[PDB]
Amino acid sequence: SLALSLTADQMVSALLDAEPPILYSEYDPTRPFSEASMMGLLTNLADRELVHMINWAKRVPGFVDLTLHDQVHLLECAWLEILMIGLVWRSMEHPGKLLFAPNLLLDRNQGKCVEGMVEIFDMLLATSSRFRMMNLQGEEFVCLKSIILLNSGVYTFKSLEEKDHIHRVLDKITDTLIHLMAKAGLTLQQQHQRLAQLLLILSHIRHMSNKGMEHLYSMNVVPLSDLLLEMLDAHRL
Amino acid sequence: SLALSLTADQMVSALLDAEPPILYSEYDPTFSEASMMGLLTNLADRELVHMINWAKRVPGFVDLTLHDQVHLLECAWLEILMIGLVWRSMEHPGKLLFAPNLLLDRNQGKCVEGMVEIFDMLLATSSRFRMMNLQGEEFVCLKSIILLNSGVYTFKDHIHRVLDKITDTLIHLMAKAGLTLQQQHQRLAQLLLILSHIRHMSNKGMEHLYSMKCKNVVPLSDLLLEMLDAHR
Amino acid sequence: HKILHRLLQD
Amino acid sequence: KILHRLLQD
Ligand SMILES: Oc1ccc(C(=C2CCC[C@@H](c3ccccc3)C2)c2ccc(O)cc2)cc1
Ligand SMILES: Oc1ccc(C(=C2CCC[C@@H](c3ccccc3)C2)c2ccc(O)cc2)cc1
Repeated sequence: SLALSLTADQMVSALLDAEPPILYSEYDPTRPFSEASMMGLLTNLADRELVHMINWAKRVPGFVDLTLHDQVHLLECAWLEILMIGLVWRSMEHPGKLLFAPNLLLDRNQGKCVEGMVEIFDMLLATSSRFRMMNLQGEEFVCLKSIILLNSGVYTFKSLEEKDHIHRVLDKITDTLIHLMAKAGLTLQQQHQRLAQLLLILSHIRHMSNKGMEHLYSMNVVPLSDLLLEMLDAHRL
Repeated sequence: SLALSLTADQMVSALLDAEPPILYSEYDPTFSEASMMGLLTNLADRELVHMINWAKRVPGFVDLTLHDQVHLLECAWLEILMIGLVWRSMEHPGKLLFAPNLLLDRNQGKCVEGMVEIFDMLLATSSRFRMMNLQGEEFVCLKSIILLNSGVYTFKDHIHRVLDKITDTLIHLMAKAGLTLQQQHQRLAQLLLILSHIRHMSNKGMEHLYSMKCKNVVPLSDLLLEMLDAHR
Repeated sequence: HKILHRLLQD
Repeated sequence: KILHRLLQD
């Protein structure tokens, strides 16, 4: 399947080259906030990111080998997790601030316009500060983000038995993360510890996603693009 | 903190020794929405009492302030119940062993709104554990990790030291099992990724377990109710 | 024809 | 809260 024949270095470069672009917001700073406008910007930003994420998912090793029903499920499961880890990643060098876009940098203060957002904001900030303390690398980040895509929805899927295929790709990415840490001059003890620390973060990105999702399908404050509605409704049942 | 001073074997034995007992459900071998939740909420409330005292025996947990102990337990209690349920359901494929006298399949549990979905995810988790041949020494490490990790960034430096310690313990266990270096970090990763799904089950479970409609189906204990409200 | 399905299908 | 009491004894 080629994805299994990939070396660690080949895995890294493939994930890096497949990275989506950073999109700009439709934010005019001369006109202050309404709950609707804020959600307007965020929903309008996420929906375009979704289009890129889908094409990004195609370039993730081993992802095309899956049936398209399985591809649909994995993305339906993980889309907010991936949006959030991306958000957290580009917000690393901006303490106390979330970099939704190069022109949209917000603190938790204006995170209070929307009800229930400040809770999610704080968690995103904590995660970002965690990535900052760990000196998380781009190569490590694209591995993690790739791990979220295939892992988040495996146990929510009749002799399919290519959940095994997903699992071996996951193992290969694990090998990749270890390879990277070995190159950074980390001892075996340090490698296993850092590996663990990184994967435990995923538990909290899952938590943030679910808490966020729960607030997202509560609405009517700004209407949602038909794709962002379908991704959202995939969780509402 | 003494927990950091512990050896890998010392950590393992301390965790095994602190293991809560498998409780029984209220007997009478007679299932509606009220009856099912009745038995489940009764069992959960009794398990919580044992969990709290179990947590006090997790190396490093005592060193935290009373406030921080509360926070971690409030955050992780349903995760810990679930990984426990998944653990003891391992040798019963296709069934959840809530209690030795309460073993359920997926068909029973559509009595309850939203329970079937969570049920299937639990069975999937249990099937994953069994196919990985999860050991007891590994399970106690994972459950302790849940306790310390799940609420740690809702706050930590000390907790992360302990988390690293348990990671050292997990690796130590795998090296003793005869696993190669590659097989070690592969298995380490595979196990930790399950935590993400356990979090997911807890979150989706909580969403149903609070909400007024589910609160009203059967009177809940003050303790169980306070643990629920912590997520609301 | 979920929008997601079509976009993945291209 | 009750959890406060149960953690001390
Ligand atoms: O790259 C992005 C990542 C996340 C978000 C976003 C977040 C991030 C922080 C705020 C979160 C929130 C918002 C309102 C209530 C509760 C939580 C959602 C969001 C907002 C609206 C949507 O329809 C979908 C995603 C956008 C881009
Ligand atoms: O060891 C246990 C593990 C889980 C449960 C339990 C589960 C069992 C699995 C399905 C869960 C559910 C129930 C209804 C709707 C959605 C999900 C509840 C439950 C029920 C009520 C509570 O207040 C707290 C925990 C008890 C003991």
